[PDB]
Amino acid sequence: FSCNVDGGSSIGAGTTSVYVNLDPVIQPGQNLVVDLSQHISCWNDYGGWYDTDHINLVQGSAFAGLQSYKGSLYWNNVTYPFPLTTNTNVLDIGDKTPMPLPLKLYITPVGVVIKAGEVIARIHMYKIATLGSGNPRNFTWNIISNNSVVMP
Ligand SMILES: CC(=O)N[C@@H]1[C@@H](O[C@@H]2O[C@H](CO)[C@H](O)[C@H](O)[C@H]2O)[C@@H](O)[C@@H](CO)O[C@@H]1O
Repeated sequence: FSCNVDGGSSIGAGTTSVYVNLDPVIQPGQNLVVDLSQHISCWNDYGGWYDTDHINLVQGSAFAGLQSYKGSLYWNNVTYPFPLTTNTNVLDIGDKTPMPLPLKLYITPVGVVIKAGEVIARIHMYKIATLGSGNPRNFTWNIISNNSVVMP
């Protein structure tokens, strides 16, 4: 199983930083959206559903540093409160075609709300396949804004 970020080189496990551009001004009660489906893609390394990969997001994925913030996480058509207090539903990947991860993060903050370059969220993703032991792998996506976000 492989992933990549903005068409970079392939990733088998571990922590990767994911840089997003955000709206530089937000208002109280307004909701900030981070669409990760534009950035991260994954695929089956053999194709044909021969050794199918099963991926989900993991309990304990949270805001970093922004722990008082409210949020939601959209994953594979379902909305979960964020931070994740349970694992998400499983996405099956069997083709050698990069599939955008169907993942969005909704943030309600509660001056500068997000600093450029600071980790905003740490999202734990788990993979296991079908044959042998399934060769389980853990990925952490460190979500980071290219610009500060301010609220009047
Ligand atoms: C047996 C092995 O290590 N194979 C490598 C591939 O990994 C596997 O891929 C399948 C389908 O994605 C499944 O996830 C297995 O659990 C996993 O072992 C893959 O890493 C490729 C990359 O070119 O190299 C070997 O084929």
